Amino acid sequence: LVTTGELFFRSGFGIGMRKDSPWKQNVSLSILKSHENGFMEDLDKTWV
Amino acid sequence: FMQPFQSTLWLLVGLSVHVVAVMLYLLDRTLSSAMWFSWGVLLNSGIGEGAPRSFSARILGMVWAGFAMIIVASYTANLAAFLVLDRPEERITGINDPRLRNPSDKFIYATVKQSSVDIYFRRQV
Amino acid sequence: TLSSAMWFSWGVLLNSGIGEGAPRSFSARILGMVWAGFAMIIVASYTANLAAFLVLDRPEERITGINDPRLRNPSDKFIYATVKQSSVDIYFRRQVELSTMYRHMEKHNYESAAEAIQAVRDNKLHAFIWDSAVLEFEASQKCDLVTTGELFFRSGFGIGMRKDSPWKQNVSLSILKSHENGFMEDLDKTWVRYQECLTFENMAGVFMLVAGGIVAGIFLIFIEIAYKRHK
Amino acid sequence: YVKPTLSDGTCKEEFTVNGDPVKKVICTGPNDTSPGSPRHTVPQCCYGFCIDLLIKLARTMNFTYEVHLVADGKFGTQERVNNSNKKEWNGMMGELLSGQADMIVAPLTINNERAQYIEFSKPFKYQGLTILVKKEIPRSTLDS
Amino acid sequence: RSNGTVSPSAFLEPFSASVWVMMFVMLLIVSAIAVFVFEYFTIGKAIWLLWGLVFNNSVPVQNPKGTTSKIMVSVWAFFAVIFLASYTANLAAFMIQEEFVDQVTGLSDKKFQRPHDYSPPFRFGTVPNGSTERNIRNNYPYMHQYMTKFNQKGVEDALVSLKTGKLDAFIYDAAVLNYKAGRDEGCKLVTIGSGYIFATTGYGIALQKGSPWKRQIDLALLQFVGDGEMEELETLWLTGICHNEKLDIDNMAGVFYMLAAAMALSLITFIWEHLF
Amino acid sequence: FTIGKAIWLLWGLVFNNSVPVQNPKGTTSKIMVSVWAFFAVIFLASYTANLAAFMIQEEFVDQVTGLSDKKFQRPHDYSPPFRFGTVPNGST
Amino acid sequence: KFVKINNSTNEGMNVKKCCKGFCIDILKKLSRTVKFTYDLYLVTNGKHGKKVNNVWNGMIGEVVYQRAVMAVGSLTINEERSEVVDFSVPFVETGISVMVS
Repeated sequence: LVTTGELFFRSGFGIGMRKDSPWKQNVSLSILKSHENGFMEDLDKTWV
Repeated sequence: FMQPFQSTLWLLVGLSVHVVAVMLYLLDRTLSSAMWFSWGVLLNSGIGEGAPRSFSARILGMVWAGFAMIIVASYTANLAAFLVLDRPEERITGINDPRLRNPSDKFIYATVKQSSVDIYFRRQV
Repeated sequence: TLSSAMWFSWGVLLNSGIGEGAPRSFSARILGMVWAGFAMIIVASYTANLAAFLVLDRPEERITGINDPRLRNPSDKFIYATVKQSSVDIYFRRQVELSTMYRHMEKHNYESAAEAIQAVRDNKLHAFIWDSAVLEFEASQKCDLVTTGELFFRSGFGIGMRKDSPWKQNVSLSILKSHENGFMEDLDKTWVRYQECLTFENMAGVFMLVAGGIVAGIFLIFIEIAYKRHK
Repeated sequence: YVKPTLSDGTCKEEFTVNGDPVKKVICTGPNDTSPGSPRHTVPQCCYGFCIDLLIKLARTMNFTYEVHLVADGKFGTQERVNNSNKKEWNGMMGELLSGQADMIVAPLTINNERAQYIEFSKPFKYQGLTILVKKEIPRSTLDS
Repeated sequence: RSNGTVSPSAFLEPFSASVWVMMFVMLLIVSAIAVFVFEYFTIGKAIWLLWGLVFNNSVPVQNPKGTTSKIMVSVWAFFAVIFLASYTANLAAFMIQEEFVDQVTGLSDKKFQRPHDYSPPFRFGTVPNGSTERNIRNNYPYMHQYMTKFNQKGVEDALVSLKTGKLDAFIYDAAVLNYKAGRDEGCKLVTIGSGYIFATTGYGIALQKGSPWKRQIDLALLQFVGDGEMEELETLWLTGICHNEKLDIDNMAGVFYMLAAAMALSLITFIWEHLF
Repeated sequence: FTIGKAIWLLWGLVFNNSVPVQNPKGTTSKIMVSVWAFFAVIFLASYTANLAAFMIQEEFVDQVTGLSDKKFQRPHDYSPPFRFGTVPNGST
Repeated sequence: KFVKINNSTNEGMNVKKCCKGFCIDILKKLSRTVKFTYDLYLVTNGKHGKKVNNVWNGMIGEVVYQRAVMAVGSLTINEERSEVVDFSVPFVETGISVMVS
């Protein structure tokens, strides 16, 4: 199979939780920190 | 094989070549040897066994060789054109392609009955 | 037979079929056949390259429409035209993006209609914006230019009057009737409908070399005769 | 089409392939053409698409024409007058808002700003813009 | 058109002109020079060998033999190779291009003036109670008197019947015709003219006679035209599917006829030679 | 000599007929020579068409991919000193 | 922009320059939709933002010390930036890329 054509409606994934929850700011900050310290790159390399 | 233009075209061309050779040999007044030589010349076999009688036959043979070279050039041009025309089926270009924007009966697609594509398509009027 | 062998080897690559060289060594014959095959492949590749160059010869990328990115972005390589700063310049002023683009032709607008085409024919400018009828007639009559692009700001011509004059209704009705009568098409056919409009150089840049070689053949034969007579 | 008149002032002797003489009229435009000279306004010869249309219109209607070419040259635009704080119509449109006026016939264009002051008729042509550039010289001739 | 329009154009080449005569005389001069060099009865053999080397290298002849003659033969072979390569490139370029001509290219055509005495009778496709019907009847009645035979109910039915082959030509408005042809099934339909319109008149909004809205509506519509909104509207709502996007048996009939004529001429020449 | 003549004739018919010899004798030999010549001509025409169509392709070379490289990771040595330009006081 | 000359002549008045671009279009759209009015003004105190001696300077500083409300422009999300101010959802993509001759 092939995947021709350009792409539209670009908006990435995310982890959801209810409007009130004590984990919100910590979760977002942890994702950013792991991202940039070089973690999502390695996981992308080794899984997809 | 020699399919792309017409098989009947090659059959007619061969019949015309044989008829031209037959009239040429009638004009001489080694017919089999001459026919083999002509076949080799048109196939570039280079037998070289032809024995023309008159200069008119020589001129006719030169004209026939030129016509055969022209036919070979046309056949090679057709082959090159077909090679250039590779990938007959084009590629759909995103959502802006009119042939996919306009629904038809030969194209069918669908994503998921409960997803985000559903929301994106329903909200965008 | 060394000279004959050299001539035969030279003529093999050109389908001469001289057959003046029969080397004694079998390996020499095998190498000659391999070289002939290599030469055939090389000449076939050259013909393919020439055909591809002829087919893909298209270095022209003239601006198509106003929305073309090259035409959208001003550059000092060449300038635009505006033709006396009337009719069209109002349209360019109205649009904000066209207002920004108008900085290029604001200081360089001409003052007439034929001066711009004369300057274009002087190769001091390759650009023009004007009514489609005039440009099309100029291209047809003067078989030197071509018009490329898509029509935009389509708005017909018209007979002008003043405020509210007592002749408007009859004039407009007469124009519509003349349209529906077939008279207008006949007139447009009789005024602007017919204005006049294996390369030769391919057989000229190679026939000159053939003529030069034919001329030099006599000199070469004389030189060979002199060399033979001297020894 | 504008052409200099005959030396006797009777510009004539023209015909078409179909054996039809070309209808002609005489204008009184700027003989010197270029500005700065002492305008002569000598009679000249004018003929073309609009002239034929005007002839047909005059024959169908009942009036007489005294065609005179424009003096300035510009098609016509609104512009602020120099050393003032107002604005006015220049160019060929200027003669419309004065005594000359009459029934201006020319390759005009239907525009909002133009139509806000004068009133047009149904168009007798349809056109676009069609950007024009000089033709490219074909250097691919297999010379080398 | 029932089948695709393909034009082999077996004679559209720039040959058979002063260039061809110049090439022929240059060829004859080169052959004569080669004959003289070889001599420095074989003229015919040398001419045949040179003609073959131009066309096909399977022509045996022993007329030219030498060193300067070898150089001339090599130069001629290189020239012939260049010429055939250029001809193949020109054929490729021609295959790139296309040549399509109009079917009728005329509304006041001979076909639409007396089609009874021209081929099997033609077809007139209109609709009743329209604007085209009134104008066509008022211009020249005879086409209308003929046209009463075929007048469909609408547009879809007429197009379907035409695709079935019952009709040959359908005369109607311009904008709907362009939209229908552009968005057709397989782009197998096209207008007879290359986008040729006959009686150009635009659409309009039919306000009441002397209604107190004409000025505002006209000015607003002209303003809409000026600001380019109509261009975007036409792009969104009015665009077809294709529009601008886009050695056989019957290809070699002319060259075959020419070859037959040349063979007959050669036979006549041989008969004349035998007479003398 | 017959084997060598046949081999030379086969090679010529594959490549170019400029090497004639009196190798084939009989109608069957002529027929097979013609068949071989036709096959070679068709193959050469197909090869020329493929070579002509090959020109519509043009690849690219990217070599390294990212900041993980010997030139990037190793600061010094190599042989020509490198350059690592980046505007300071930002995020990068 | 707070225009300043050189040396002690840096005492200058608020000159009026008009600015436009990609982010300004976003700002205008947000003003039209959310219905708020703004007082756009350029910053001349630093750069995109860097912490020196436990002090923030440039855009981020202007938001940290309650001297502004938004900081529209070419800001980039980060870890330490997001511990003192609250960002919106990203509307462009961006990384750390390499350009060579």
